[PDB]
Amino acid sequence: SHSVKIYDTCIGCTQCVRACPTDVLEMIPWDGCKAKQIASAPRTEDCVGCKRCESACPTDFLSVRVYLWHETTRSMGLAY
Amino acid sequence: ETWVQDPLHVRPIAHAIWDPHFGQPAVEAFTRGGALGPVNIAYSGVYQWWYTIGLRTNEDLYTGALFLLFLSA
Amino acid sequence: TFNNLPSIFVPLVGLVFPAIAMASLFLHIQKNK
Amino acid sequence: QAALYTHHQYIAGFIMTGAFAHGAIFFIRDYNPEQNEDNVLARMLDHKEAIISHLSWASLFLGFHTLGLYVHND
Amino acid sequence: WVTFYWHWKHITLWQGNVSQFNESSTYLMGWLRDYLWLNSSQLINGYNPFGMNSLSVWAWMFLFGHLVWATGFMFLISWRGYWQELIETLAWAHERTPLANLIRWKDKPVALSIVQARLVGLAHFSVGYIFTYAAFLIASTSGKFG
Amino acid sequence: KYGDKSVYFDLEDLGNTTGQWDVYGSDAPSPYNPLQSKFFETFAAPFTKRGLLLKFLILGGGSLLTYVSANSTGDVLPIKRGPQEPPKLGPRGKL
Amino acid sequence: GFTPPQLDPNTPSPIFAGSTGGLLRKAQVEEFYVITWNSPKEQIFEMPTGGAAIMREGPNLLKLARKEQCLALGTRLRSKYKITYQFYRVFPNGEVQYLHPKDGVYPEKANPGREGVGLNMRSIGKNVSPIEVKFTGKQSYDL
Amino acid sequence: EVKILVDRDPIKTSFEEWAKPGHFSRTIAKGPDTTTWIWNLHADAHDFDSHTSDLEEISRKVFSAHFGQLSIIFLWLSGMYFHGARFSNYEAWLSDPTHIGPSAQVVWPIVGQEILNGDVGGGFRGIQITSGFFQIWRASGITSELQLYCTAIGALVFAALMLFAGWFHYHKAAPKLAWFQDVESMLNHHLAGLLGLGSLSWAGHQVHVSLPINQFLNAGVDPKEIPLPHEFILNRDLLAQLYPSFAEGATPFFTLNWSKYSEFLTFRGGLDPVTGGLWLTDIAHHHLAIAILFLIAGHMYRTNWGIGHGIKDILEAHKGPFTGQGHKGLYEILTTSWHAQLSLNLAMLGSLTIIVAHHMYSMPPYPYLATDYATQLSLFTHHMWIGGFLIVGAAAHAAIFMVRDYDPTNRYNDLLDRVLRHRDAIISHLNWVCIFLGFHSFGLYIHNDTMSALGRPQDMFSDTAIQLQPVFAQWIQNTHALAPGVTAPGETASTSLTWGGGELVAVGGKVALLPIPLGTADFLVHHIHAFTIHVTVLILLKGVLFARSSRLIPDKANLGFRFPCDGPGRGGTCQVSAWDHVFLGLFWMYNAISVVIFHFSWKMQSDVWGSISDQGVVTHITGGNFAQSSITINGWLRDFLWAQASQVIQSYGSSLSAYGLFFLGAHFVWAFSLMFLFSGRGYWQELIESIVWAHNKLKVAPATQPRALSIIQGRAVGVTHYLLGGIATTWAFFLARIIAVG
Ligand code: CLA
Ligand code: CLA
Ligand code: CLA
Ligand code: CLA
Ligand code: CLA
Ligand code: CLA
Ligand SMILES: CC1=C(/C=C/C(C)=C/C=C/C(C)=C/C=C/C=C(C)/C=C/C=C(C)/C=C/C2=C(C)CCCC2(C)C)C(C)(C)CCC1
Ligand SMILES: CC1=C(C/C=C(\C)CCC[C@H](C)CCC[C@H](C)CCCC(C)C)C(=O)c2ccccc2C1=O
Ligand code: SF4
Ligand code: SF4
Ligand code: SF4
Repeated sequence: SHSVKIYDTCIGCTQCVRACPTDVLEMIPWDGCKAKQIASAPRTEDCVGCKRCESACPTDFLSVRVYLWHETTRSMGLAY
Repeated sequence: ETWVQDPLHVRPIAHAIWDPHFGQPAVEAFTRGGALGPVNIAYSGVYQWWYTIGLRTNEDLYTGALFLLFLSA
Repeated sequence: TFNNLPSIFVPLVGLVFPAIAMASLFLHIQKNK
Repeated sequence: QAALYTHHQYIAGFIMTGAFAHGAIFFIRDYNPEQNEDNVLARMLDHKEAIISHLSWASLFLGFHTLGLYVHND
Repeated sequence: WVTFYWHWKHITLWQGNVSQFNESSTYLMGWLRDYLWLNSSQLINGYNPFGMNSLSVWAWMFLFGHLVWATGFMFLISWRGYWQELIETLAWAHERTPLANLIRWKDKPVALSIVQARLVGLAHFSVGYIFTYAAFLIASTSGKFG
Repeated sequence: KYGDKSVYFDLEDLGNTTGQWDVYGSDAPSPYNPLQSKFFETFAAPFTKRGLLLKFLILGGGSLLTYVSANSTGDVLPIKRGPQEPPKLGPRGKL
Repeated sequence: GFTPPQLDPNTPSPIFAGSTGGLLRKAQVEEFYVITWNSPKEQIFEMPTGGAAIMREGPNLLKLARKEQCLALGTRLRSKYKITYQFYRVFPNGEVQYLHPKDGVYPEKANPGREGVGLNMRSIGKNVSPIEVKFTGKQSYDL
Repeated sequence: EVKILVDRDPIKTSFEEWAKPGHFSRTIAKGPDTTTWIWNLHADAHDFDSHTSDLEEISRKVFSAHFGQLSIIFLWLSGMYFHGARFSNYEAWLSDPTHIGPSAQVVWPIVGQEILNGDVGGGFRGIQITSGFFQIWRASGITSELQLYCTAIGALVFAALMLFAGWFHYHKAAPKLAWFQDVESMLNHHLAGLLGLGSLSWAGHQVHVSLPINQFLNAGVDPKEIPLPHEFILNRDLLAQLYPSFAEGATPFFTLNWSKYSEFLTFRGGLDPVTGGLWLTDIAHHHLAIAILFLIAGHMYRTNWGIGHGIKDILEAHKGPFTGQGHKGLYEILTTSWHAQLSLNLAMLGSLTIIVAHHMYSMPPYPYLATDYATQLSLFTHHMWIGGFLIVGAAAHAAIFMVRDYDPTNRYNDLLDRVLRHRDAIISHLNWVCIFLGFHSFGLYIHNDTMSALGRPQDMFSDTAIQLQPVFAQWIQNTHALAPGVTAPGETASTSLTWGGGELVAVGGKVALLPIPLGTADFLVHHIHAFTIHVTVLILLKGVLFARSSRLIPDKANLGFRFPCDGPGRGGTCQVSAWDHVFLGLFWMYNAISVVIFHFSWKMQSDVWGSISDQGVVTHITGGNFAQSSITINGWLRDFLWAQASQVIQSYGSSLSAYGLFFLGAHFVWAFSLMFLFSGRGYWQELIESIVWAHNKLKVAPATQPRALSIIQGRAVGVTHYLLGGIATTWAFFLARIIAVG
């Protein structure tokens, strides 16, 4: 559904995923920062698009980035 | 054809109206321009512009409409 | 008959052409291949 | 004579809004900044803040003053 | 503004009293009184409790345009979330209402997307703007023809 | 098991879990008389092909609508009665 | 191949007098996201479907409506009650997909054993304009 | 049990915190990195539940804030009584109140605004007020301007006293939480001690001061000739000359021989036909009975002694069969939360304001109120608006309870849980009945409009075409007109004359509330009112119930009560917050109360108000055009809006010219509000950043970074400008319309 992307400006503060209410994100090891971790987005099918991840990305503009795309029943957040 | 003769004192007519919800007061009020039925007054000026470019009969407008139908096809 | 043609075409158009159109378009919406 | 004027002016306003909207759609979809680098179009996007600020000035000036005058007369 | 200016200047010229515009157009209550309130006299009386006239259609269109111009404020002021929750309640009720549980939608109902509902509000808003002013202009210039 | 003490996730019986229940769908047999049922069956089997039913419905309804509106006189709808009144001369002569 | 799924058994559910925010027909034709947790005591918690429920001492089980419901519940559990939780996805065919840690560890601790996807090795301004990917399925951000 | 638990010198009186703005909050007490900070300084100013976590400091803050509000109201009443004393024609209005316009405000001649000082009457140039203070003062037996100045000075004194009281009860000796939580004593005192003794003391004024003075004022006596009020207290012969029952004193009272008190404590219901207001003789007996009732009602709750109902023991006693534990827990969620109490008191106070509006036109309690059509209209409209606003705030504060103070773990309730568990059923049936009412109340107007436009007036829903008569309201009307008799003897007449069997109270040339006939138009508009109320309750109740969780957002409480959204996901989730629900309910309250006051103005001007000549032929202000034109929307546009807005727009160069000015201005402010409700923050932030480039180009970059308004702030600005503009439009329109034709 939605296309979440994490760019290489991430500092690995784990706010993107601790804010994400649908388990879309997960921190993985990395070698590009002092924290040695970066966020990944495997479960984009569970992405609703609420952008709580990028409302918590403390960078110049953003490192995590949500692109609104094909909306399915779970990205639209329907219990019916 | 009536507008061509006395244009200053004959009202244009866009098209007739067949609205079956109408009451008889509304059938009586919308009868303008010397028509035997309800009508709508052409506030589009097509009468003036057709009369200024020739087109002084209903048959002229019929030929024009048929030719424009041919052009649409 | 020319005075009777609106009485045939207006009920035809403004009721049947919605029937035909909205029905066929609802079927085109609710379709699967 | 009133219906035609009103018609064509609302049509012109819509057509103008659409002209600008399609220019925006161009600047997003079809504008290649590398193929027109530093050209009239690229030098245009540079001082977008200047354009926006001076149009803001003109509208702000006009609205302030002319509303003030209409209100003074009211 | 353009067409109000046009219609008032011209209806005053045609009526003969250019002084009406030249004195009343310089203060907005002239436009609200001497243009909108005055030229809407023969329109809103298109259908009174005692009879109607040819301007009944223009009064009905006037009010129709007022109606959609107000309905656009719904899609503009109200945004998506109140309606999604309302539709969730509605879907619960339809799926737990007997003799309508037999009927189940094929497209899962949702409130209108934000950009969509914006567009819809503007469509109603502009349709009402246009139909209202068309009714008013046509009826005022046709109720008298100067 | 769905009937255990506060267990509602019988993974085998997913119907009881998800709520798939005919809440009032009685499986009781036909309470109608057999003869009138056969009568209605034989007299409504023409309306068994939904496509033919739809074509018949649309075409016959449009035909009946055109027939009613064309054969009806002005006594049942004033729009066909016509003006039956002289036309008023509009403002400024007629213009 | 280091953390196996848990395959939730027929555990008891919380004590709850029933609400209207529960499982609609989405569960009857699509997934419905069971959650499982393990309580130290019989305490009371807010349900994500509205209303108050009484969790049971020991393992519990709740089939609420969707992923965000169980994850909001589990976050409230882990923060307010300090309790391990894990939730699933139960398609109507019968399969039970394990989803919340997918590694035995919550998705904040960068624990190795997870492959990075949705990962553009560039700053966010260095994406190409749409004209460079016009008439192509890749929109702007998949190169 | 109950006590005076109160701690001394908790907070220091110092300007040190005045100098540091935003001290109350943590994020605000560090500096304005942005401009939004200042909007957050005012937004959170009185959000004491967010400043602290303990209820003691919050209770002290709101207690002293109530003292500040009472200081403000005492200062406001000081202003009103003073302006009546010095800048008014009240001393002249008593002579000829049916023809002199009550005025209490004069403007300063500077810029031509001295036209506002008009010919109100009484040899006085001012503004025709529509507050009804003059009517009160005639009901209070003032008969002077000295008494008004003394009242203003005493009110200023009480304002300073309340200011000192707030300072004392926050900074010097602030009560702790055990004092506020003793709601038993609070109710025992506010019932018996505020409302009981207050009504008793007003009954004393009504018996000793208002009644004897109005017995002369109504009997053609000039105010200069009337004896002063204290002369009735000092000399009982003058008081007894009109009410001889005072010669016996309290011996009729204490011996229970009250039958010899009916000269001044009456039950002759109806309006005094000499002035149009209710009998003050009945109002004295009223406030007396209310004193007895509230005095026996304020000895209901146990405070310290073995007697009295513990409110816990009342609530826990009520436990429904399938309603669960019932009302257990409510004493702990009402006494440990100010927002719940605020919501309850707001809802009831607002509906009470509306009931005040409704009972103040149909039973005019003050002399020369019903004939001051401006005062009557303005008071009804005012109190209706206040009631709608208070109800909408009750919704907001119920939501704030549900987000913040609601705790099913500690402060549990059963009934609230049961309401949350079938909230979808509540909102579904409300969302249905709103649509049903919308259709069968407004689509009826549309049907009438179309049938009248198609030339089919025999097909409308009118009093002539299709009968939709209020049979139930007509039955209540006819049985309240024939109520004096078997059901309510000893009343001598109906309790009101707004019923068909009543009569006309001719006061001067005016009519003053003859019966109100209920027809199909009243049916239609009353169902429109039910419709608008039901939609407002839909929006507001939905916000309250789904304040915490929905199928869309199950963690909405963690996002807060006052938040814009949770992103464009889920198709968009704007305005899921209860704040946004009440922001919409504000608009719907506006539509509701606007059509309500339109119904009032038109039904009154057409079927009630007017002028009755000495021959008896009453001619109404419009001419009875309500039941025929209020069946279609074009009548409201033509005969109400277009026609009755011929005195606000034609009032240019008149004394009523500020009304047309604010007509256009409130129009403007409403439309200006549409810039906020329709737009979004992102456009304005981008524009602000462009003009900030224009500023940084000139070394005029402000450090308080210019930020566009927050989303919720844009919505707040939109709804407040929208309401202010629509409401001031209506205020100007009503006041000019009703002062001009009067
Ligand atoms: C209940 C209210 C009502 C209704 C239903 C109608 C119905 C009608 N009136 Mg109206 N009328 C009314 C009240 C009403 N009137 C009132 C109160 C007055 C004032 C007295 C009038 C005055 C009036 C006049 C003066 C005229 C009519 C006319 C008509 C007819 C139009 C013909 C048609 O089929 O349109 C078809 C519909 C349209 C053209 C609407 C176009 C816009 C649509 C919504 C968008 C379509 C979407 C998409 C592109 C297409 C997809 C398919 C779609 C079917 C879904 C129709 C029978 C006309 C007539 O008789 O000519 C035949 C005419 O001239 N009426
Ligand atoms: C009556 C309604 C109204 C008014 C007054 C405005 C006013 C404005 N809009 Mg528009 N707008 C409106 C409706 C309105 N809008 C609607 C309905 C929409 C659709 C969403 C928009 C969409 C919109 C956009 C998208 C843009 C504007 C812009 C502007 C600004 C243009 C500059 C200008 O002329 O300002 C001159 C100033 C005024 C007109 C303000 C009048 C008020 C007076 C001068 C203030 C002083 C009075 C008093 C002393 C203050 C104290 C009051 C009280 C606290 C005591 C201006 C603030 C543009 C902008 O910002 O350009 C700079 C812009 O980009 N608006
Ligand atoms: C005049 C003497 C005085 C002084 C120096 C202080 C000093 C203090 N008070 Mg105290 N207080 C006083 C009188 C005083 N108070 C009175 C008379 C009351 C009763 C209302 C209170 C009630 C009170 C409470 C309840 C609280 C304080 C608090 C405070 C502290 C912070 C106040 C602050 O920065 O906001 C300064 C605010 C202002 C200067 C303006 C406030 C608004 C005033 C009261 C009324 C406005 C009327 C105005 C006409 C209405 C607007 C309409 C207008 C548009 C026409 C500070 C130690 C706070 C504290 O210590 O908590 C940490 C706190 O919570 N005070
Ligand atoms: C924005 C707030 C506001 C404002 C500005 C006004 C302004 C006005 N009101 Mg309104 N009013 C309001 C809110 C407001 N009211 C609310 C919320 C209520 C509901 C209690 C009322 C009830 C009310 C009544 C009943 C009357 C007014 C009157 C008046 C006018 C004279 C003012 C006055 O004090 O006379 C002196 C005040 C009185 C004579 C009122 C008597 C006291 C009332 C009946 C009860 C006592 C209050 C009680 C202790 C607290 C509530 C208890 C709780 C159980 C509900 C003036 C137009 C009076 C009027 O229009 O006179 C022409 C009038 O008769 N108002
Ligand atoms: C008994 C009455 C009462 C009380 C005690 C409160 C108290 C409170 N309310 Mg509630 N409220 C009330 C009535 C009341 N309100 C009513 C009647 C409404 C309906 C609109 C609301 C709607 C409401 C909402 C929707 C919210 C609150 C909030 C709050 C809290 C903080 C408000 C704040 O800091 O703003 C301090 C004061 C201001 C910011 C000034 C407001 C400016 C107004 C709108 C000015 C314009 C009005 C004016 C009359 C017009 C003249 C214009 C002129 C100046 C030019 C506070 C606990 C908020 C809260 O709890 O947040 C968590 C919140 O979100 N209230
Ligand atoms: C005039 C403008 C207008 C209209 C018509 C509506 C209409 C409605 N609003 Mg909206 N709303 C508006 C302005 C308007 N709103 C604005 C400006 C706001 C800003 C705050 C809102 C905010 C708002 C909220 C927040 C809520 C509503 C709700 C409602 C519904 C209640 C009435 C209903 O369904 O009964 C029936 C419908 C009507 C009365 C509308 C008029 C329709 C007429 C009678 C008949 C229509 C013709 C008929 C179907 C033939 C079709 C012909 C075919 C050719 C199409 C309805 C959808 C509530 C809701 O959805 O729950 C009920 C709700 O919660 N509205
Ligand atoms: C005086 C005169 C003259 C002259 C004149 C002139 C010279 C004029 C000019 C004018 C002008 C000068 C005008 C203009 C106009 C313009 C416009 C109208 C514009 C528009 C724009 C747009 C719409 C845009 C779009 C876009 C964008 C947005 C971007 C991208 C690109 C594009 C372009 C697409 C003469 C002698 C001849 C004659 C007489 C008169
Ligand atoms: C206009 C607008 C804005 C921008 C509004 C701005 C920020 C208000 C303009 C600035 C105010 C007037 C402060 C400037 C006055 C200061 C007190 C400085 C004083 C300077 C002199 C006047 C003394 C939004 O942020 C917005 C957000 C969401 C939905 C709609 C809208 C919206 O319609
Ligand atoms: S919030 Fe942004 S910076 Fe922080 S861990 Fe997530 S992607 Fe990295
Ligand atoms: S948009 Fe929402 S669901 Fe998607 S990754 Fe961001 S926080 Fe998670
Ligand atoms: S449009 Fe505004 S309110 Fe709606 S989701 Fe986007 S940011 Fe939130």
